[PDB]
Amino acid sequence: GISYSVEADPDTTAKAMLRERQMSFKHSKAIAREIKGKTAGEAVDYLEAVIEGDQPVPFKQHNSGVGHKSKVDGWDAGRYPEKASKAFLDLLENAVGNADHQGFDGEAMTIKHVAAHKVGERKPRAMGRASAWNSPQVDVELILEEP
Amino acid sequence: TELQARGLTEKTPDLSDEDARLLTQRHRVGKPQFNRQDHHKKKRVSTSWRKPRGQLSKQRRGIKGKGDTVEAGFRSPTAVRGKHPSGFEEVRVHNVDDLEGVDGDTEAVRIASKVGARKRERIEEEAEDAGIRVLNPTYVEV
Amino acid sequence: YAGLRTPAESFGSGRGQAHVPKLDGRARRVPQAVKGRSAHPPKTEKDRS
Amino acid sequence: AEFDADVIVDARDCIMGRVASQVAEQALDGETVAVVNAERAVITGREEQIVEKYEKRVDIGNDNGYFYPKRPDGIFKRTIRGMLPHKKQRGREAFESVRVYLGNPYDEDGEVLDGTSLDRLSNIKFVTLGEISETLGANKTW
RNA sequence: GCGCUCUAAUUGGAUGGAAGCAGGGGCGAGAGCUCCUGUGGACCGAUUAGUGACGAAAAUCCUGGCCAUAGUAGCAGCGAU
RNA sequence: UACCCUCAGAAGGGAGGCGAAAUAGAGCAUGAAAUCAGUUGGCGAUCGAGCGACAGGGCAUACAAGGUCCCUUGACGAAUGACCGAGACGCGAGUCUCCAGUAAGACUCACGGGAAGCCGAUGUUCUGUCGUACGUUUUGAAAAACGAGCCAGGGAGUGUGUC
Ligand SMILES: [Cl-]
Ligand SMILES: [Cl-]
Ligand SMILES: [Cl-]
Ligand SMILES: [Cl-]
Ligand SMILES: [Cl-]
Ligand SMILES: [Cl-]
Ligand SMILES: [Cl-]
Ligand SMILES: [Cl-]
Ligand SMILES: [Mg+2]
Ligand SMILES: [Mg+2]
Ligand SMILES: [Mg+2]
Ligand SMILES: [Mg+2]
Ligand SMILES: [Mg+2]
Ligand SMILES: [Mg+2]
Ligand SMILES: [Mg+2]
Ligand SMILES: [Mg+2]
Ligand SMILES: [Mg+2]
Ligand SMILES: [Mg+2]
Ligand SMILES: [Mg+2]
Ligand code: NA
Ligand code: NA
Ligand code: NA
Ligand code: NA
Ligand code: NA
Ligand code: NA
Ligand code: NA
Ligand code: NA
Ligand code: NA
Ligand code: NA
Ligand code: NA
Ligand code: NA
Ligand code: NA
Ligand code: NA
Repeated sequence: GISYSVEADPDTTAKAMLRERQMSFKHSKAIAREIKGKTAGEAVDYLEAVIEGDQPVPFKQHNSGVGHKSKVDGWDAGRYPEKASKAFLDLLENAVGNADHQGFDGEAMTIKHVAAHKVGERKPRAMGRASAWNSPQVDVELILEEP
Repeated sequence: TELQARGLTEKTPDLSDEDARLLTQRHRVGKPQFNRQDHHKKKRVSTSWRKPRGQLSKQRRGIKGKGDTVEAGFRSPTAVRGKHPSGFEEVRVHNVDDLEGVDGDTEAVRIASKVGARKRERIEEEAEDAGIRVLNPTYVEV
Repeated sequence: YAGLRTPAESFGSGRGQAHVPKLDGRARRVPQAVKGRSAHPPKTEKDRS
Repeated sequence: AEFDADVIVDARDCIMGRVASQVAEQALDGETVAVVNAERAVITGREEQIVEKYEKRVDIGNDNGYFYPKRPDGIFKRTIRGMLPHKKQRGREAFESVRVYLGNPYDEDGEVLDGTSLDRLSNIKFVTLGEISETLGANKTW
């Protein structure tokens, strides 16, 4: 798995990671790209609205065949990745959880860094069968920073 | 307070006017990269030089613009060939013993990288006392 | 017989594959194949005196 | 409007080609040039044929395109573009700093370059850009 | 003439940090040689004389890994909607 | 890898503990390339395609392992080599003699003055010149002849006998 690619300062920053999540890696790149710079709280409201379908996530790189969404600004194509989104909410719930347990204002913290990384190969178990297709396996780092 | 290299890092050799003109020539003219043909087109192909053998090779045929082919007319002047840019002739040094016979005006010294900090210190100083310069000196705080 | 212990055979032309002897889908015997014989190896019959 | 023309050339009764050749030369030296009275510029030869050459250039084309000007405004400018490397940076710059105008939109009269004037007294076989354009089907606005 | 493996003789380096790797400096027309910083954490050379399963961009080459293809095709068609 | 927080949770994550080292944390020594995410430098939504070589500009650069470089003047100065002016020809473009092998002339150096992203070098990009891969087949290959998606590793004159 990954390790934090960026360097933070414990006194003014929180951390959070997701490991081997089986979900579209392409959707993650988008979401990350999309929620970076936002506030932990703004991100949550955003992601939930996406899971809803009221807000579309701009697909700028992996957009072949994707139909245009009117709510996308400066761009045209986008979708509502609810699986990948539900997983980012977990990363956030965790990042904001660690936040407060350190006397921080999680919801108001800034997403200084968030990035997805394809990790591949789940790895069979003892008493367990094998991986069917090649579902992508994602890792994702998140660094919350005081405003 | 600041870092300062040990030794005579400013020392310069003394070269006969001719050798100085010649050294100056080499530095002026220089030479072509002489990299392998098309190395920049295919990653698997390394930059290292191999004579172009293709019967139709544009380089092998000397098409202008396809790179200079390695040939003797490209050699450096006898006098300065191998000389460090400073003008010094180098001597590969592994231990204090190796410092014997080295002329501090004619040659500078390069301590094999494999030599450790302990054995370096010995060499570095003894070398200076012999009037020899060390091209790769230890940088200490003074 | 290192590398030669196999009945591997090349399918020949027709499937867009180099004519390389294969068995169970893996290439074998020939020198350029991983696990294939060694073209010009060391020899016992050589006089090293 | 408003073109800080460094030079203003009057095309009236002047050989289009020859003018265009000099305007190109100067523009390639910065010389911001403006050409005046292109409607009155002239090209020698037998009218009937001249027209054909131009009429053909209008028919020529397809999906990709071949935009050929019918106004004397354009005719002249394209003629000039033809004498410059308008695809290269410096070429597009020179061309860009050259404009043809119908009549004269300036105050100062235009100047006539050397060897570009046709002597109407000793020349009966020639044509006016305007006449060509009127033929090409252009809308006379001059 | 350059480079690789291992043997020998002669002679050196390394936990005060070897080999390898990444980035960078110098030399050689060049094969290549060498140095600096980081990594690494235990081995590594030089000269001479030898040894050889000794040098790859190619063979619809072999084996493994990976990218684009693509968040695309398929997950509808069947008298059992 | 105890304890604590989070989580539906023996998951995972945060905090933390061990050790010289956890980027030695379980298919765990080192950890290349292809390649992926994030990001820094250069380019960039009016413009042209063997992707470069050699020249020369922009912009960018911690130290180290390179230390040069710019301008004034002056010295030296191969081949080449004048302007102006004086006289003399040519219908004319222009030429001849003289001034003169003079002034000039690449490289190199000396004095004085200057540069520290500053010189080299490196990354990217701009301009000029040249330029339709590579290998093979072929009289002729950029070929609408044949081979390869990319990278790493593997991959082809060897032994005996005799001459
Ligand atoms: Cl993917
Ligand atoms: Cl030689
Ligand atoms: Cl058209
Ligand atoms: Cl052009
Ligand atoms: Cl006439
Ligand atoms: Cl040689
Ligand atoms: Cl010289
Ligand atoms: Cl041979
Ligand atoms: Mg579609
Ligand atoms: Mg390459
Ligand atoms: Mg084998
Ligand atoms: Mg010896
Ligand atoms: Mg070959
Ligand atoms: Mg393959
Ligand atoms: Mg498609
Ligand atoms: Mg029914
Ligand atoms: Mg490891
Ligand atoms: Mg034929
Ligand atoms: Mg190999
Ligand atoms: Na895209
Ligand atoms: Na919009
Ligand atoms: Na829009
Ligand atoms: Na067998
Ligand atoms: Na194949
Ligand atoms: Na034997
Ligand atoms: Na004409
Ligand atoms: Na037309
Ligand atoms: Na540059
Ligand atoms: Na062939
Ligand atoms: Na070819
Ligand atoms: Na062809
Ligand atoms: Na494939
Ligand atoms: Na071999």
